[PDB]
Amino acid sequence: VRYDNSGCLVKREDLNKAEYVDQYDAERDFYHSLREYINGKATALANL
Amino acid sequence: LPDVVVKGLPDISRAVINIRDDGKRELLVEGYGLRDVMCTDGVIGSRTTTNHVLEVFSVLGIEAARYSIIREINYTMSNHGMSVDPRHIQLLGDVMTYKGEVLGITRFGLSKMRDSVLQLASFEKTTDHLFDAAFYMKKDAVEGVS
Amino acid sequence: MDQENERNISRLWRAFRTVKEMVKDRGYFITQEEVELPLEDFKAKYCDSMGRPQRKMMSFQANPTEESISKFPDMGSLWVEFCDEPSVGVKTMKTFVIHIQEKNFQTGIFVYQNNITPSAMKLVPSIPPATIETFNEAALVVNITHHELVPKHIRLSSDEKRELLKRYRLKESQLPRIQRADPVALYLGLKRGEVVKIIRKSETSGRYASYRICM
Amino acid sequence: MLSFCPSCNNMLLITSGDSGVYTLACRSCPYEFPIEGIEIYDNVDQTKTQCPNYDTCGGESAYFFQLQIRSADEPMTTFYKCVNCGHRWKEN
Amino acid sequence: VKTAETGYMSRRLMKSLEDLSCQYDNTVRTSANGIVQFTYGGDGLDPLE
Ligand SMILES: [Zn+2]
Repeated sequence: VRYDNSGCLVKREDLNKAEYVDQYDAERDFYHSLREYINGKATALANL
Repeated sequence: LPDVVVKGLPDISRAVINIRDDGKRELLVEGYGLRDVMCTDGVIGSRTTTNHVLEVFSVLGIEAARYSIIREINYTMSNHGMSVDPRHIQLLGDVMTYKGEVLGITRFGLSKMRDSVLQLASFEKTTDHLFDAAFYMKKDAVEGVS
Repeated sequence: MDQENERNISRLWRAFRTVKEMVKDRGYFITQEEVELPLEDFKAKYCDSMGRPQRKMMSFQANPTEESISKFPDMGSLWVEFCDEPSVGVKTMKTFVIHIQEKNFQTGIFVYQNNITPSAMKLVPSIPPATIETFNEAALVVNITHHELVPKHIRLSSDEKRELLKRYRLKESQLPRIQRADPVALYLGLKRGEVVKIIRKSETSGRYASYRICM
Repeated sequence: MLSFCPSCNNMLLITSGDSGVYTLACRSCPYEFPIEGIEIYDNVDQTKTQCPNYDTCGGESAYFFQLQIRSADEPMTTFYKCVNCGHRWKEN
Repeated sequence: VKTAETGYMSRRLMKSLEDLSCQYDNTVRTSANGIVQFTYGGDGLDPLE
């Protein structure tokens, strides 16, 4: 999920901003790149 | 009389104007000056680089110095051969810097954090650490591996 | 000499830029127009018609705003004055202290000229509620935090502190520390036992953060 | 100055004479001096502006070149050159 | 000559970093239980595997 600062959730904005960090981004970026990799192969089927 | 400085600083041993990157140009300077030549008008000092990290600690300090020392270690060791990997380098520079001052690995600098007298008298020392710990009546603990 | 003098008025003007943007990130209230001016407006304001600049008239005053007085419950406006001659002594530092006396606030800050001597060091850290700060004109030209390697250093209140210790369940101190009188430390004016969150970027997983306290 | 006195042939050193006079003599032997002492050891681009250089000249034509100097916010410094004399000139 | 010099470098480098480990809190800590770093390499992945 998301944790903003100390003991508080953020809402629908700072997700892109990400000034709050809290790390764990190594786990997020892995799922991201893995998803877009399948997308790149999927959009390749489109042009084909 | 034909000695004393008319202009410039009392630092630089010599300088060079070299071709930077593909077609560009820039200069490299040999000296301890740093900030003063960065403060020197006519050049943008935003993006620069300097060796001998210890002195970089005297200007930028701490973090920026730790980022510089892991930058040089990786560089020179990525040329001659093989790979040391990015992981093992970052931990080496972190354990040195984390105290807030760059020091270590030398008998004069090896005593910073560790309060254990036996392991310090193990690596390098003989007489002093045994009598010094008796004088000040140290206690500490037996914790570490060695 | 017209040449070397215009070098110094550009220096001080850029030095005025440094001390300006510095007071902004502390939470104090200014605007983007305050820190940003060309050479034109600078020559009119603080420089006479004779062509020689001034010193004491550069002094100004600024306060905090909104969250700055919310996050940190104890704080307020300050009073900044400049120096006169490179030689430092009792002199105008007396009335400077006096200026702090009746006008209260928190920390009077003053920029040096050239040399510092133990005379002016007679009393640096005075008064019971607060203290002051010392800065050199030489050392201040461009900001260090904005330079190259130095990343964003985020100061936090006592709230976030105790919560951070409730995360990993840790005793106080014992964290990676940060020395004081350090050019970065004194820049933001950190006191004893103040945790500053540091966001650094190097390439492995890319962006990640770590916490460093201040001794 | 590395001089020498005849006869003995050792050296000559400056000695302060009484009441305003400066002299020199060889050490531990009679002699007198000085005479006067001396030693010695060892273009396409063009613009229109008024030329400050004046003999009879008062030249109209001039040269210029453009580059950014000092701070980024710091204005442009221009260099001027004259056709006739070929004098370099610098002002911001 | 290089053979004799090989032993000095690595050794003295060891005695500093000799005692270090990784707890179940994922934070790498020392023998004094001080935390030098919150996460290893900013990732936590081992280069061995
Ligand atoms: Zn003679």
